[PDB]
Amino acid sequence: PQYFAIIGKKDNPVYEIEFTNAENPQGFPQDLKELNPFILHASLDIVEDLQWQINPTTDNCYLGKVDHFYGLAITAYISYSGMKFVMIHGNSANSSVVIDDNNMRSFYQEVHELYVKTLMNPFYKITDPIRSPAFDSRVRTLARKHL
Amino acid sequence: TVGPKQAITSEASTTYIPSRIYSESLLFKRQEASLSAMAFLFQEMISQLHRTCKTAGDFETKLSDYGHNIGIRLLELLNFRASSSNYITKMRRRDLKILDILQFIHGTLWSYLFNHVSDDLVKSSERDNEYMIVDNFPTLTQFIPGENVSCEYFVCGIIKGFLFNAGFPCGVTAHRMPQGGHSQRTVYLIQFDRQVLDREGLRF
Amino acid sequence: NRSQQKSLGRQMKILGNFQLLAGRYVDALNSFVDAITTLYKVRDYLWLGSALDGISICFLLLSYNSISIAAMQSPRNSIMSLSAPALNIDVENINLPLLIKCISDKVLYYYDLSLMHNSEYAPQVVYCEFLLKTLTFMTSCYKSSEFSKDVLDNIVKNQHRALSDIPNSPMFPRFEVYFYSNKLFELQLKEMQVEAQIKIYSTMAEVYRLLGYKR
Repeated sequence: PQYFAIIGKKDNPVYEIEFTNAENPQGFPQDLKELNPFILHASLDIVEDLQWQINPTTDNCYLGKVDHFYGLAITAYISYSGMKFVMIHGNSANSSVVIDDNNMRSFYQEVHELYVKTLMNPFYKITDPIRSPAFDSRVRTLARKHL
Repeated sequence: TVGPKQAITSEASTTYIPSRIYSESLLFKRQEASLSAMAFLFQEMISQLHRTCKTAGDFETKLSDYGHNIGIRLLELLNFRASSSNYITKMRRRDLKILDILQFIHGTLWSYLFNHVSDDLVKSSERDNEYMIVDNFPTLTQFIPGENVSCEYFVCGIIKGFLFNAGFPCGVTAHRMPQGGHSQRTVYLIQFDRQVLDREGLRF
Repeated sequence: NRSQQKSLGRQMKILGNFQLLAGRYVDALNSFVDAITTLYKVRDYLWLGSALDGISICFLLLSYNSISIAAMQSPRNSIMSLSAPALNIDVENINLPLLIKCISDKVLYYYDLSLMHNSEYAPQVVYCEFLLKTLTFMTSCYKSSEFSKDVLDNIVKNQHRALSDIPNSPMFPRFEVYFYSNKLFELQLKEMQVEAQIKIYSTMAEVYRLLGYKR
């Protein structure tokens, strides 16, 4: 299971979704209610640290797994307007994420495309939650096809 | 009813495909319109703001907010279309110095808003954090008498809206320096703050 | 056997190191008393602590296991405690470099980073000797693990190393590597005394506030 979020510049979320494998019909045992918002706000610190630097620990829009913490692989992405696309990776065992950078980088690219399609609405201003079910339908089909 | 400010939903991956409702191509088709129609909408903008405002200053800030609401849109659209959709792309530089986002403006923004590239772009010798962006002929506002400068703030309202949302907060004012054969030349100067500069003071 | 007498001499050497390091406390300002089991001079107990540290390091290297790296930590502790006052212990530094290059690999020549390299090497001895008999003393005979002092090892490392980073543009210690050395800090950690947990999370709050890592 994976918790996905898009966070504003003034530390607020515009999108949040949690999606799991169907074998575990309930997902993230006891971490979901308490741990997963807090470790994401913790990772916002180090994503804010690496946004301004030149040579990382190329092209600065994607970046790798940013930390590893209670066996959870936390993967980020930084848009052009400053939005941050932090999405974590859970499993009962340890998880490999770097092998999916052929696929998950593309996933971040077309969800960036979806966010640009959201932003081009003149009615939708920033610091608003993305209250659209069509956006949910596209991001869960992209979650299915980029598993 | 998907994302409120109240909770997060949990739904399984690899389930059924849901319905298809709305979609659109992000890449631009090449569309053209007359200069007269956009000039008419521009003077109607300035006429309504002349009608519903008292003095010059808050009129200028309201016009700059009008430009801001194009600029914060326009940043991600131009960078995403300069990176290249469903077609395989990647991700531009996402530039983070001061001296190359102004290069990005003078190259791509003015050649996107207008047919022509922006003319000159120089620094200030007398002081740092002051940058000159200059054209020779403003095609937004060529239809007003030249002694008023406040109607020229809309386009620099774009530029502040291009800059503050990109991570470099700043402030812009515009003046008219009648140099050479061009009677209207329209310098826009960009005043940054100290808190960005020492940031790139920290980065060697 | 020679192992039992060598282990007893190593225990007496560690006790001599801890006592002679504890002998040079409160700077010996006007300590001209009878001085039972002490020297109580200007720099005598620091030098005797250095000699006992060299003998303890030699005995622990000869006995090549949690007690081995305690003298390696105590040599840097003696060097730092003497360096709070005036100190010129380059001969003891050369003896520590020789013993640490014989056993471990030093590969460092920086001012006040050799102590951090020695502590990072000193964690590895307890890390290797973790898979052993769990109880070896009697004061922890009904304990659970040696994690209860394994956390005190790297917290006194973080306390002695995070103050080296003053805020400035040339920083001797980068924020990223000590943040990622605090990354693998979070072990099992659930059941422990509550005073230990409030103090150890107060130290993590202290180093994060001084680092600026606010969230």
